[PDB]
Amino acid sequence: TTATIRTRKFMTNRLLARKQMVCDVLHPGLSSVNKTEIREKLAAMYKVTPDVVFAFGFRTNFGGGRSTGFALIYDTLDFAKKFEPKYRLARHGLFEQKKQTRKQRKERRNRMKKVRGTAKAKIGTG
Amino acid sequence: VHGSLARAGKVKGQTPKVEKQEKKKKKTGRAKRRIQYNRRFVNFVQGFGRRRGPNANS
Amino acid sequence: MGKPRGLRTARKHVNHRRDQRWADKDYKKAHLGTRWKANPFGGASHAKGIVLEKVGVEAKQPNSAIRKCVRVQLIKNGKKITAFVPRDGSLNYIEENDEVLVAGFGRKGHAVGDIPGVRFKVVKVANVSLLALYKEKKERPRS
Amino acid sequence: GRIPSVFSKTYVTPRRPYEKARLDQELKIIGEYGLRNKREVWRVKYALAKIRKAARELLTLDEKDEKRLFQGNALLRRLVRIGVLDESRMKLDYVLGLKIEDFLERRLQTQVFKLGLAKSIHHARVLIRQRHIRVRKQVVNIPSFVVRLDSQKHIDFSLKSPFGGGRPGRVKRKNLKKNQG
Amino acid sequence: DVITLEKTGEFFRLVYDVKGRFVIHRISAEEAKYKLCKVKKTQLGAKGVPFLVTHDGRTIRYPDPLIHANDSVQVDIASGKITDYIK
RNA sequence: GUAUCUAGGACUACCAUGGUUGCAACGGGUAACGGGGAAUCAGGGUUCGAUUCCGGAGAGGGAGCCUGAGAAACGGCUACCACAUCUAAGGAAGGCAGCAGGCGCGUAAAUUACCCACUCCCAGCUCGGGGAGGUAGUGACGAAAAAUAACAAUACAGGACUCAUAUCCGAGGCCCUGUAAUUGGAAUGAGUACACUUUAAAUCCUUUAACAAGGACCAAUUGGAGGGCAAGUCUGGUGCCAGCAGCCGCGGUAAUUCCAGCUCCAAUAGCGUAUAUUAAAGUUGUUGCGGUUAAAACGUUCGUAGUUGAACUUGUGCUUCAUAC
Repeated sequence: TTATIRTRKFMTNRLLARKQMVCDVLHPGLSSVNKTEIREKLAAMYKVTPDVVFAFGFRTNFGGGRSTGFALIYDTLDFAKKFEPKYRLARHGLFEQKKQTRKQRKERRNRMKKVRGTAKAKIGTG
Repeated sequence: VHGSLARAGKVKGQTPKVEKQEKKKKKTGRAKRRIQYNRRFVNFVQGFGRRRGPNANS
Repeated sequence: MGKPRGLRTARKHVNHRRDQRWADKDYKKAHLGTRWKANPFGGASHAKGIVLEKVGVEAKQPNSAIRKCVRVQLIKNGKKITAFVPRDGSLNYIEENDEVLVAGFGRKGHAVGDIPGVRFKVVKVANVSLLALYKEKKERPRS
Repeated sequence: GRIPSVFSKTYVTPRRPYEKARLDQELKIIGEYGLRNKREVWRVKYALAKIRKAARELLTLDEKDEKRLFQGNALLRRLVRIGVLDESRMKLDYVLGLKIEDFLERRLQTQVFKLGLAKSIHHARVLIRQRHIRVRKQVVNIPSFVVRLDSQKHIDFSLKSPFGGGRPGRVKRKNLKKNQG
Repeated sequence: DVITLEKTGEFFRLVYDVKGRFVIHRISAEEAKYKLCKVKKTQLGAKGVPFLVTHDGRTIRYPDPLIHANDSVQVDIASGKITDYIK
């Protein structure tokens, strides 16, 4: 139903090479709308093409067809890949990183302590 | 003093425990309490017959 | 009439106040910590006790009734209490050597009404409550 | 932790409970204003006790004492926002004279009544509760609102639920589907 | 204290709101060169013999001899020099 | 003088005879850490505080010590005493009043979950570690907001209005309020459930398709009905028995108190009850009690502490100016 995302609260912040935004999203007689579609629409407003339009905010408000969000739009992909905060890249993931799930590693690290120095020895035990 | 306890729950066993019958599930709060204010106030425009009774049989 | 109503008499009121509050019955109980010392509850709201015996307590005049109390020994103190079994039939629900909750009768100690020396209530047998059991809403756990 | 929970019991049930005259007034107040049970009445009655008490404290102070001026005028404005207060009342002196009823009226449980899509106090209430009222753009579960003036005009049918005409019945769809077989 | 966010250039001094809060206060890039330092203490003995210490813990050696405790000094910042004092 | 980071009887020699006390010292008790605070109020108070902060203290009880800017450390060491552990029997190693968990104690209090993403800390650090903290799970201490139905109409009901007739009395009939399981389509999702949103990743909320209302469904309670205290001089059973009753009292055969039913009341997502506290309680009296007889003048006086204490001692005015009438 035409949507029309028009975005409040602009900040030109060149210290993280990013226009950091609030997104006010209309879909006023339906609701919702996928982040991927939000990037696509927003991309062709600032000319920065969609896989940089890093938008994490969001609450579908009260009873209809508004979501107030935040978008972050990063000038170069190179700067995007540097400030990251890593997990944000991974959601839209060309970046997929390693579940541990962490308490397995802790048990191994405790085993590593016990025996004098070596430490490669008990990588192998682990 | 030491009368006994021999007679314990003779009445609970000799009362036939009259059927639970019902007569209508009375509604939830908003509905029911408004249902009662017909009973108390409007129905109950009260004839001035020197007081009456919610709990009068005959 | 009495009170030292002078400008710098100031100590004397406190001293005399403490001399007068000595007689204050509620403050005696509080300061002397009588709950913990003498009263079978250690100011503790409830006590679990073990049922010794069922007692057929004959009422004070002008009431001739057998009013059905229970001897209870608290787990903390081994202290012997007589507690009343309130609401209907109830000794049949008590059963000797069951674990029973002893609660008081809301009377700042003082024996009930016409019921000799029964400062206490029973609220539960075998962790269910008496109250539930009479109405029939609940059924007694086995043993 | 942090420090969280600042409580305040909104929530005093009356000093003597079983006084006939009082009972009838509460009972009537539930009829005229279809509040579930008397605790909903006691929320407002206790709300009044806070408001009346706050007023009285500030009245004893002399106007132009700053402390009276800042707080008194502000509380007054807030009650004017709620629609409780008419300009002739906008002095703390008239705030003493305040009744239970004024507060209850501002609930939407009494406002959809006025504005014919309920035609009754009773019908207005239930609709809000299950989630049928919009305050402008927003579908609002909570019947107890005590609605501020300028949102009174924005009281409407929710737009994608089936009056505002999407989904019809779903009774209509059931009944349409019966004749379809 | 002058906080300079060189890219893009805002130039700040941290100064106080009447509400006893810090403010975001944008200063000229030439105002950003200096700062005003209230002097805590002037003592004699450490190199090369008198020294002045500011409330921002900066010790400025050989102070003008008329600078007495609770005075302010303009500090050049690029070099740690006193280049004004208000009695 | 010595010690120490420092004054210092902290310690030691010598030398004096002091220091503390009815303004309650010294001692004993304390569910006694302290404060910031909390509860309850007409105010005044009374009570509370173990706990979300701040400071201090301790880490089984005690003592001693190294390192290091800093620990007389315990998720450091060394020792003893008490506890607990393994062992191939020679020995060695330990501190859940840390997080979970278990046992025991008791009236009494949760998961052997996940994460450093947030919050921030530490480290050599952009990066690691973090039961610090966040997250979920449990949670009617407690607080906060209410889904559980609504409208015509039909069946008869009331109260105005009219036609009447005017004790009586019938017919039309309305904003309504209803006692009906009669009807009829409507309303809105709590729940459920794609999807999206949430989130570190899930959860619930906030969103929303597909679903869900004739209650027997989306199906509310807990105490009471003689009085206090609000509501049965009801009906069956019981008959001073059983049992009820915070109190006064009920029950000895119209039981309006019992045990049910039915009817109803009062407070309903809460209510009952216990314990402690506070109001009431003026029954603690500083505010603000009583003392002839109700509970109350010491037998009486001297009398010290305590306590209290008369008048008189920069002060009135006169004039004028400004400034209210």
